Amino acid sequence: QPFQSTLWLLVGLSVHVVAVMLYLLDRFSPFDALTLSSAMWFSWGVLLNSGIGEGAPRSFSARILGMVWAGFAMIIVASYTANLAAFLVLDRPEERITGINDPRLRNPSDKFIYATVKQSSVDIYFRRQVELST
Amino acid sequence: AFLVLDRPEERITGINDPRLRNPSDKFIYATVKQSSVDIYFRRQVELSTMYRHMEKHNYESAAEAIQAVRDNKLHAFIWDSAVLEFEASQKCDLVTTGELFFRSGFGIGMRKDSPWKQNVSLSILKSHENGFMEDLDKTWVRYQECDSRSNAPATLTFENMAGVFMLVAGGIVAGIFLIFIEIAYKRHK
Amino acid sequence: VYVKPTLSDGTCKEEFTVNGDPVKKVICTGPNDTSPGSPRHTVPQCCYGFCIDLLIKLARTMNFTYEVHLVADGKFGTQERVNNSNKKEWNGMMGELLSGQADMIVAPLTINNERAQYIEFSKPFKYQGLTILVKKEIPRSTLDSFM
Amino acid sequence: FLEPFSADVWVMMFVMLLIVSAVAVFVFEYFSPVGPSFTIGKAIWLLWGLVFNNSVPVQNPKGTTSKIMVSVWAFFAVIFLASYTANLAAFMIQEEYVDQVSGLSDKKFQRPNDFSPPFRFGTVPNGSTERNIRNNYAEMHAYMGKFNQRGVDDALLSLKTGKLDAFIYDAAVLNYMAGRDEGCKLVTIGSGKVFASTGYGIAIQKDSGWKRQVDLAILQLFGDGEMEELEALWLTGICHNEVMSSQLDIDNMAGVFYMLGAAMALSLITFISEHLFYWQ
Amino acid sequence: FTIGKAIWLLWGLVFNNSVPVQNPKGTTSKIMVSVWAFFAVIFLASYTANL
Ligand SMILES: CCCCCCCC/C=C\CCCCCCCC(=O)O[C@@H](COC(=O)CCCCCCCCCCCCCCC)COP(=O)([O-])OCC[N+](C)(C)C
Ligand SMILES: CCCCCCCC/C=C\CCCCCCCC(=O)O[C@@H](COC(=O)CCCCCCCCCCCCCCC)COP(=O)([O-])OCC[N+](C)(C)C
Ligand SMILES: CC(=O)[C@H]1CC[C@H]2[C@@H]3CC=C4C[C@@H](OS(=O)(=O)O)CC[C@]4(C)[C@H]3CC[C@]12C
Ligand SMILES: CC(=O)[C@H]1CC[C@H]2[C@@H]3CC=C4C[C@@H](OS(=O)(=O)O)CC[C@]4(C)[C@H]3CC[C@]12C
Repeated sequence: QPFQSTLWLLVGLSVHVVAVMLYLLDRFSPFDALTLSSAMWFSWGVLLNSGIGEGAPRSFSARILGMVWAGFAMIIVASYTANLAAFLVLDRPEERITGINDPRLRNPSDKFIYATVKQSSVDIYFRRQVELST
Repeated sequence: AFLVLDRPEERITGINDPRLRNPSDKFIYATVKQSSVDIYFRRQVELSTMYRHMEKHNYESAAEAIQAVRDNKLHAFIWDSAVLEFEASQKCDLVTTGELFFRSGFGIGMRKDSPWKQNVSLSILKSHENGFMEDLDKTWVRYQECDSRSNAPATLTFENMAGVFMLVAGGIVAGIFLIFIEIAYKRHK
Repeated sequence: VYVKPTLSDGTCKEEFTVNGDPVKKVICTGPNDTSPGSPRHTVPQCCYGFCIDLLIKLARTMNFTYEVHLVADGKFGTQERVNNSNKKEWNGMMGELLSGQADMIVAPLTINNERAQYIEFSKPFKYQGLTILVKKEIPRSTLDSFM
Repeated sequence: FLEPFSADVWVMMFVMLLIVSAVAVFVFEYFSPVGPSFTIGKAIWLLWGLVFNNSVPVQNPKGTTSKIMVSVWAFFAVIFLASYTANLAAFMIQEEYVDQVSGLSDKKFQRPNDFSPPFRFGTVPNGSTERNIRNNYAEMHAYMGKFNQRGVDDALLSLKTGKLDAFIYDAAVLNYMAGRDEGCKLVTIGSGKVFASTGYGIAIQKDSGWKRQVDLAILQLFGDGEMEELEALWLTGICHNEVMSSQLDIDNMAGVFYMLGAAMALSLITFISEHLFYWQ
Repeated sequence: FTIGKAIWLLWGLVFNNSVPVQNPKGTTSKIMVSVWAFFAVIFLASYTANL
């Protein structure tokens, strides 16, 4: 719920772009080395915060991505709880309050129903009131 | 929970608020002496309690009262909307808050005889339908170039966050003595 | 109604709007900067704004000239007792119409019942009302420390 | 995600990394015994990982005083992340909404033909609004003839069906309709933008002596506040009084993806730059 | 890799992974642990959010 279905795709699609790019930056750098398989374990393990993956980038250019990817992965996790808390804080239903002075249902409609008992004091009160005619 | 509920009240809001209904010393509200606002509060029946508060705080002109709020010696200036909304647009230190009351507009006043009475009001009405007052509204009143308000979610500045930073700087200083101890402990035993 | 001091030569300082149109100004003859009681002098000034721009349009469409002068009292107008003279009279802008020192009031005068009994008002040129002016609340956390 | 933690905090913490790492590497590790070489780069990668939700593989120090310094830093990393999501949660809880249309000054009303798909709008004729449109904007008046409605009620529903997206009428009536609309969907533009501002009024016979007394009688009600209760009683609104939980989409989260994209650019720049180093 | 080392490893994940753990070597075992790490991220995120 906190993320749109397409935002999950972009988050899951960037793990592979970083992982592939970490592989191509470690090798090809003049400077063990980060293999393609192990670069996929680094990118996922940083995101999912699991200890899986004993390898880390070795080159200067690759470690910059690993440092930003680590920061990107924290913001995504932080913004999930921050959005979840926002959803959980203010998914509060509203119930009728403030008596008859409430203007939200001062105008009648069929969704809600008012009722009293026929031929009582309440009927006389509303019938004898000027503003309480609707 | 602390940051969500860190709100500095809500606002002073309109006359319906009970803070203005009772005269308290900490809350000061005033208008300009000898104006239409004074007559309105004087002629009102239920606001006789607020009028006495104003009578001992009223200002000589609206220029001073607006400046007084900027100096935090005042907190509520009850004046015409058109003037006060101009200050909010021009000054970002004053925010207009409240709901309109005593909705009577501005007119060109002449004496009873007034050979210009009929022609003046027609040219006012005609200019309203000609967009002439809309043009004068833009060039003199509607300037904007300043925001109105926000939900006040204050960001955490350095002074708020300096507690941890001063702790880490202590860890380096306290680590200066620990490196001496660590060497000595190996030398001792 | 913006009031600004006249130039050294006695003319109105020429300022242009952002769009390039010129600001129309008229020469006011209001009182001194502070008060005319002890410094009994009415220095001329330059006046411009929404009311004056509307006034200039009124003159063109009704073919009349004018002599704009500020209010000696500096007050809009109320009925006052004044036990010294034991008489009810208006003070300032409202008191200058009836005394004959002014033929018109081109200013933010609200239409009141008390005012409308003596003087007459045109149709409103500015529909408005009464509000409150309060200071903007600069957000600032009360978090003293992390503890 | 940039809203909490003013940039003075972020920049200062970066300074703390370099001070802490240099002290740990060049003071707390060289001088301590038991010192798999721990370099300045391995220290930066370690402290940085701690701040950002420790998840990377790291190489810890060996000295007891470097571990204490690192464990002190890990406490700062706990508070730093705790107060980031906490302040981020406050921002998302306290949020507002904005509008789309500008007003009548837009060229959509003036020129509906040589523009976007035809903005359909119209008004009930035989009134004062039609006169202003006819006299001021003759081009708009002819274009509004096809969309002329027969009543307020007919035009109010046509907005909901998608037939019309702009209705032109009196403010004191239109703002009352949007005040009592069920479901809170029809919202004015400009939050009360009123053009050709005028008023109501009792049309009395010309040169009648009742006008003077009726005018003061009206101004009596203004003076003693009878028009404030009449407005509250008769002109009240349901949605005139007034935060919602909206998902995060690419639009709301494109800022974090631009930073990741820029890090790709910075890494590629250092790739060629470090190549130029060893090649030379 | 026994049942005791697995319980200690997954328990650490749901509880803000901070304990020394022994990871498995198989690819499928790593995939399951990485799947469980995702559950541990959502579990803790929805705990503090509701708290
Ligand atoms: C913050 C903590 C760390 C974050 C970690 C993040 C990790 C993220 C990693 C990978 C995630 C990859 C995609 C997941 C979400 C896809 C949603 C989706 O496409 O919805 C679609 C519908 O939507 C629905 O009907 C509702 C949502 C469906 C969710 C599907 C679950 C299984 C996804 C796979 C399970 C895992 C498979 C293996 C993964 C390697 C919307 O798109 P569409 O399909 O165009 O809609 C039209 C449908 N049509 C095309 C048929 C007409
Ligand atoms: C019908 C399905 C029902 C069940 C679906 C259950 C859900 C998905 C479950 C399982 C799917 C697992 C994905 C991989 C599958 C391909 C197999 C493979 O070879 O993978 C490879 C790549 O894969 C990885 O490296 C993945 C590691 C993380 C797994 C996904 C965790 C996110 C959970 C969901 C988060 C998104 C949720 C968003 C909303 C839903 C293995 O890695 P390698 O490096 O190539 O290995 C080399 C071998 N070596 C190690 C010996 C060298
Ligand atoms: C891993 C990284 O490299 C990321 C992770 C979190 C990021 C920071 C998030 C928030 C801000 C505040 C913003 O302030 S502003 O006034 O310019 O809006 C300026 C940018 C700054 C300091 C980011 C810098 C880059 C990061 C450190
Ligand atoms: C080392 C890096 O690679 C980082 C360090 C600081 C980062 C920047 C921080 C803030 C912003 C503002 C944001 O604005 S937005 O309106 O597009 O959301 C766009 C992205 C941008 C320019 C980041 C780009 C990446 C960085 C340069």
